Amino acid sequence: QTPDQAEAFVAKVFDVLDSYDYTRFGEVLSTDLKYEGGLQKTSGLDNFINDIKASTQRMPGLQTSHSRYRTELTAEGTIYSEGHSNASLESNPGKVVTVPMIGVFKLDSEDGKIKEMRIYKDRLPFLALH
Amino acid sequence: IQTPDQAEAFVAKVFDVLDSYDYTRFGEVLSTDLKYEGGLQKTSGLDNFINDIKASTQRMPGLQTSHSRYRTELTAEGTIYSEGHSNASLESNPGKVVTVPMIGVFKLDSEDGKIKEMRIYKDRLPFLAL
Repeated sequence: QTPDQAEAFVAKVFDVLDSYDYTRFGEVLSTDLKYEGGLQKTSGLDNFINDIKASTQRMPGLQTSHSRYRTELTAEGTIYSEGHSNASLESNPGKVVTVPMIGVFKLDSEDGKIKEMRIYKDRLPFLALH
Repeated sequence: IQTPDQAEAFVAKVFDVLDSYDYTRFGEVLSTDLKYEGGLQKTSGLDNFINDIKASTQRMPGLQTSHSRYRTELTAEGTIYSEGHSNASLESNPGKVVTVPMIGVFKLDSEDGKIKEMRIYKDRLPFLAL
């Protein structure tokens, strides 16, 4: 239950997400994950997984990375991790779109996985890839 | 000035002044050295912030904006994390509102209790419908 422990966890979480190893999502994400990314909402890990699978077809050769810069853990056990979201196409690497982003995470009592994940970034700039 | 409901109440007042575009009254709740960050927009000092919103009113004349809070949290460090919704509408076509989730990260000044750091995360893509 420390702010540095939280950032460390967030890093690992994005490492699995950015790797697109869909089988390892269950590891760090709850089965009933309430995800919210702008006007995208998903209940359950299964629907979340299919929504990212959808995104890999929409932009094939999509490469994404996240970098933390400021994390904070609250009394309620809510992680607020400000960072940066990066995206690029295998076709044209070294054209990278980068936007500030914040993750709001709430953990599950028993397993220590993420039951609530809300990601706020401006998605407009990533249009330079489509 | 240190309970979660007191914070939300302050955030509400702040957005009330911003959404009113009474640029003279910004100094009231915003520090003179405000570091603002909204996606790819950054501004240092309240003066540059004010000119950046003035700029936006010319870019979209008849723009009407409102914000609604839904979940605020105050941390040990005195950082306000206020999750809410950002609404925009055109005088041209009233009754037609675009709404997106948004989060404010506010850090207050020790002495006056004004905002020295304001970082706003929302997806700007949906506002293209205007």
